[PDB]
Amino acid sequence: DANLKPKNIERYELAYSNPQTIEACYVPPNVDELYCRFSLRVEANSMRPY
Amino acid sequence: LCTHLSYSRSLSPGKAVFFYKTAESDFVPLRIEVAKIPQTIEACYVPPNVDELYCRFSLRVEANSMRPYVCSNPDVLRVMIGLAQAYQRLGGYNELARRYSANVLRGIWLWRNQYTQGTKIEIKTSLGSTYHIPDARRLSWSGDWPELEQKQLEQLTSEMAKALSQPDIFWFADVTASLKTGFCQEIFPSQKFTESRQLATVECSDGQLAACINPQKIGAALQKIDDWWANDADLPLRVHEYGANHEALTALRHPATGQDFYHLLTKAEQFVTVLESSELPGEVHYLMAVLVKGGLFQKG
Amino acid sequence: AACINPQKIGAALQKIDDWWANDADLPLRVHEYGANHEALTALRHPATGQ
Amino acid sequence: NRYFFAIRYLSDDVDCGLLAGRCISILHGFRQAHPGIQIGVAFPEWSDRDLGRSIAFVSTNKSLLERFRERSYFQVMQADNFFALSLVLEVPDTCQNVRFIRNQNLAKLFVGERRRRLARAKRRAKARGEAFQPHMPDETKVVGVFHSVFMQSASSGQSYILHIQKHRYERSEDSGYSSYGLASNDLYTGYVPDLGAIFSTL
RNA sequence: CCAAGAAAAGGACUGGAAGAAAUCAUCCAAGUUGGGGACUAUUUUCUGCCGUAUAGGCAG
Repeated sequence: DANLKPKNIERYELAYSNPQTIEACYVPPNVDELYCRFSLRVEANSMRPY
Repeated sequence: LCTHLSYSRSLSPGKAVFFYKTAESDFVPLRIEVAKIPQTIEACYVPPNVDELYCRFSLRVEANSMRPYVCSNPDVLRVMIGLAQAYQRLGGYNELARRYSANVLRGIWLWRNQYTQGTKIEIKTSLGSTYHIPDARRLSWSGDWPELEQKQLEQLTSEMAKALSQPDIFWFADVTASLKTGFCQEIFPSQKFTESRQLATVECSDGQLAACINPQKIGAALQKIDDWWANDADLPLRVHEYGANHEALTALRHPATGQDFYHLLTKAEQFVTVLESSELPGEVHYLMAVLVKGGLFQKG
Repeated sequence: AACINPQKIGAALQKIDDWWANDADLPLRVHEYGANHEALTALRHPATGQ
Repeated sequence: NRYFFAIRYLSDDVDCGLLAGRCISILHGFRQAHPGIQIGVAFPEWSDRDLGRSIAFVSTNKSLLERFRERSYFQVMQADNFFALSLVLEVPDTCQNVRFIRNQNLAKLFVGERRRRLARAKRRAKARGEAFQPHMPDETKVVGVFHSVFMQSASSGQSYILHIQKHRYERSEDSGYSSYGLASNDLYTGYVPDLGAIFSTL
């Protein structure tokens, strides 16, 4: 509590876990390489105010 | 202190998968059988005629504790930078590397599956080294290791000491162990957490399932190297800001003692001063270990 | 399938600005006020005239 | 043509699986003293979620059932206010029957059973002289609902579990009960009335 | 021992006829959610037999 009083919590009460639900992503076994792709367009559009 | 302060993790595994070899193909997964009885029962054991089981995982190590991921205070930042370097140049990374390295070679990341007729561990790295522990069943936390084994601990310690302390080195290790097994020995993979029980598996690229151990379950085993409290080494704790001990349901560095991370975090100005006069005390070893297992250190 | 968002790719490509304080350091994402997220601050605060 | 009596557990913290096992053990011991008898076990408080806090016994010979009721264990448990006992009375003629068959096939769901089965199969092949070449089944099975009762071995160093299922009755043949008063899937036919009725008596 | 005390509003009905809201009309410009993690615990399912047999039935 505001780095002042440490809270009343009994010793055993912090040995408990905190469960959570998460999403995650891993490369599956035996894949040799991963690919990533995207496209890019460029326009000469700074010459004049929209 | 300050409002925003974060570190990211400097050491991490991917997951572990169990498999065996045949004369026809090199990777055949160990599978799990389920009966719907929903409310199910299930089992997993090495099948007849397979003499040994393999377990494999990968590890990356990164020199990422030298600098705060985020810091909102220029004075907090100046100090944390000075401290990491004040420590690095006196050594001490060797000590941390020695402790981490010892755990990989010992094999405790196998948890409940250590009880074999003989376990062999082999390690390869991205710098071209190979290490070989012919039998992992005899190496203690405390004690002198037998010859030729003590030596590989030193060599591995050196590669990792660098991986932890100098940037732009891309260091990977590939750890495979072999379990020589019993007639139809039961295997203990990670369990599923639910709101009867279920076991965890992964999918193969061909659609088969396999038994596995979760990433953080491998990780929890590796980082268990905290024995700096109460001048009584016993066995080490998993590094935790409060010194939690799950087996006894207690906490060794309870805030009431002044021995936790947060009290210690505020004395950095004093530690740097000492390091300059330098011997490294338990208080700075603890702090460095926590910075390596980075997380949120905020709302000061 | 897993992806990376358009503007997340974009923020990386346009990370080009080391023209402040006559000391290049690392470049910032172009921003009218010179925002710096990592340090939670701003390098071209209106108070500077920059 | 049928008589019964019932026992209920008074304590709210009673463990049904542990305690039920003792009543069966007594029945067995009695069966050993007088081999030519037939007494069936029923669970009038059976549920899909639990086993229930009560047990009943059913038979055809009034005078014999009285002798069973007089067994010292039951008398002690009543005296200390653990058990509520009923008297022996006639079974109502307006009810339906159930089997209470036990299923040993469920043993095969556990690793210990598979290990034993294969060890014997390997050894058994030596007589044939062929190489040991076992062949495993597929990954999915479907089973019905069952409850467990905790059991001690007879004059040995072991303990194990009984797995009980409840089947509805269909009438044929002639009867017999197993040593535990339970029914078997085959060649052990018997039944008990499902006396979930008139349970307000305890 | 209440501005005291007592009180039957009842009967009967038939609001119907007609009808045309239409014409047009432009929402546009840029924009980074993000850093950490043990579901296994003081738990019950162990030992034999029939059988070509991880089929299918039985004794503890």
